[PDB]
Amino acid sequence: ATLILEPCCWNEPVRIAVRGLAPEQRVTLRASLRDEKGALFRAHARYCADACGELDLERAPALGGSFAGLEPMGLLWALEPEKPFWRFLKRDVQIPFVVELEVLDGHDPEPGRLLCQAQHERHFLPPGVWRQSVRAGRVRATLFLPPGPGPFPGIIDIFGIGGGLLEYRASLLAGHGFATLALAYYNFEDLPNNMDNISLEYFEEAVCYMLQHPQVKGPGIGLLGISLGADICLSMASFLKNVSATVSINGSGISGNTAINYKHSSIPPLGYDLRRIKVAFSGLVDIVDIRNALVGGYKNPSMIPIEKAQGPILLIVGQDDHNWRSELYAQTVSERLQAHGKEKPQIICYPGTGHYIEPPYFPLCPASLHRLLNKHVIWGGEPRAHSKAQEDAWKQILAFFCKHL
Ligand SMILES: [Cl-]
Ligand SMILES: [Cl-]
Ligand code: NI
Repeated sequence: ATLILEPCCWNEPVRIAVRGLAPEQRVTLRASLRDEKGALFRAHARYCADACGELDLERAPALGGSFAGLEPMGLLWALEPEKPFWRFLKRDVQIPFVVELEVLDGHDPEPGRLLCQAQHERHFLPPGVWRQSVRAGRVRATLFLPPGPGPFPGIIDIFGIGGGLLEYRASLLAGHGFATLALAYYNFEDLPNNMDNISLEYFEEAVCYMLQHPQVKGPGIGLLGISLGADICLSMASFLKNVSATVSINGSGISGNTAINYKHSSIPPLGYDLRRIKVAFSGLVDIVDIRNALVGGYKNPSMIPIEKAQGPILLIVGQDDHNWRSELYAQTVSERLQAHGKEKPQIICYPGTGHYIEPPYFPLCPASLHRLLNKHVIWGGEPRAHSKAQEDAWKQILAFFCKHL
């Protein structure tokens, strides 16, 4: 009676299989993991073995559980924390998560007898990818190099509000042949402890660090940002030299809460108003409307002058984003480019998808503490639809950077 995992990194699909069951036996499968602070994540699903007493998750549908239907990776993407408002993250990329898998007898709520167990390590630092902390000038970052002679096409990776240095996107990208820089800009070592001003000179220095590194191919670098990071990536593309291609995931394309400055140019903030928060029946807060109206549309003074960018731009949007109206913004950015005689950016819009489009099989966190506001907010997204968005967006990003870098 045995559990098989064929043929490995968190974002890679795997085939889960069970041999040695009774013919057409009713079983529950359960998956579990403790994250880096000891918080528990779990998921389960009910199945029936076939006539040979075999179960194959790529062919047999879940009849119920944390999800239902033909979902081979569901036991991983549907994982939910015990503790509410707790988000699935990876802070130490060099240590894997261990997933405990278990096959239990029956479909009963009170779990049946243990038929088998298996522990599989899921990785965030792919095979032979080398990691190095970067302290160069004021730049605080981490560099990931693929294995091989090199040099490699280079990408800089920028998160939104939250601060610190999260590496997990850059480490996984490094597994596809890109040198990648995870870049911190506040709330990390000696960097400022806040976000009162975005000064682009800091990010220019990170570009310069990358383009001068012996293992970074060039002539330009790729930029990948989410949220405020996406906006910073669009600003960098608009103002700096040697940016070859830019991907924005749920960016806004405007200076929002804080001015964007570079040398003798400043983009004024549009501002927000907290009276525009909406409290759901549940008590959750929805901030999607707090920002001031983008009057004039693409002519609005708060617009990042993205017509200045020399390279191509890809905009990725969660249609169910509750942090802000990423879909509306992406169109306006498109309208801005077209009006100054540039090519339409590529826009990919994902239905049922929220603000936080993570790498593949990262479980959705529907709501958590918003750090500025000190209240629990919804982020948007439905688990199944969000999960397919995260799988597809990864491939779109790889294809885009492959082509342009
Ligand atoms: Cl489902
Ligand atoms: Cl922000
Ligand atoms: Ni409600």
